[PDB]
Amino acid sequence: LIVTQTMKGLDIQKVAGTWYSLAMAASDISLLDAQSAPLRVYVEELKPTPEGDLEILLQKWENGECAQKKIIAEKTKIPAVFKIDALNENKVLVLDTDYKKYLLFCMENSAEPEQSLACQCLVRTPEVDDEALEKFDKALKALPMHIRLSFN
Amino acid sequence: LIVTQTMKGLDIQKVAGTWYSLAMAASDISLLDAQSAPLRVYVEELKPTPEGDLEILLQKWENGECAQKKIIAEKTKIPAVFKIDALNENKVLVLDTDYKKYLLFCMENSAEPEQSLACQCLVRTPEVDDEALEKFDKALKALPMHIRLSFN
Repeated sequence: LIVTQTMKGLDIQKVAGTWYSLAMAASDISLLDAQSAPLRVYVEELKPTPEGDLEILLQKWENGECAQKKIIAEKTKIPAVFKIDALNENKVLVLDTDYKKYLLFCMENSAEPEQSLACQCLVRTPEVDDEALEKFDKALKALPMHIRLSFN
Repeated sequence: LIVTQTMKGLDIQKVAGTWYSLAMAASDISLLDAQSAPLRVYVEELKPTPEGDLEILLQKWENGECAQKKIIAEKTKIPAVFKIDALNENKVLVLDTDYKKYLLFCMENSAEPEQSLACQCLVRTPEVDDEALEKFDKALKALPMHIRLSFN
């Protein structure tokens, strides 16, 4: 992705709290295919640290259960771009947010071949307005998504 | 679906031959989730019978293999609507086709609760034009699809 597609002026402390994953899409079918795909994860809460890093509480399906995992995405020199500094590196990119209703972000796999990207549309509450979904749709018009999922 | 969303004047004998499944979508995530979902099937060939019924050659993933299955969709009193008269009933609905490039169709599960529908965009050859994909997109604007997949 380029620096111009990510968020300008993000204040990471205002995204703190609970979120729900409303929709997802990925550049490759295999990124989100079955319940066990590594990027099929549901965000539960974002917890910025006082140092500016981002702790991510996620739910993933593992063995017929709903497991919880905590990952830390560290700030980088690029605002809105966070790095999960694991054995397999991943970047978290914040595309846009209004802090009080929706947050759009993508997880990128650089270690992989071309551009394995999976993006999500997060909402603060399960309210019935589709502003978040329209913005997600519009933010993904520039990317090659081959699988798109929407939750109920 | 209603009688007005299906094809008028279909000549089933002109759809005979090989096709490739280019894209799929379904009203429920679970209809197409993993490789083993019952409606995640890839069309290989359509073979109309002299009596006006439609034999469908499909490929499905079963146990780490690519299995072939043959199902017969029988004509009904409604043109473009075929019934798979199995223990679990399914209807096949032809939405549109130009016979020489693309064919759009949906498989419906009436026995299920609300409206479990899965639709596909078929093409004659893997050529690089997106007319079929635009028509599929446009035909699905009226339905509530929660999962959409596109093949490479």
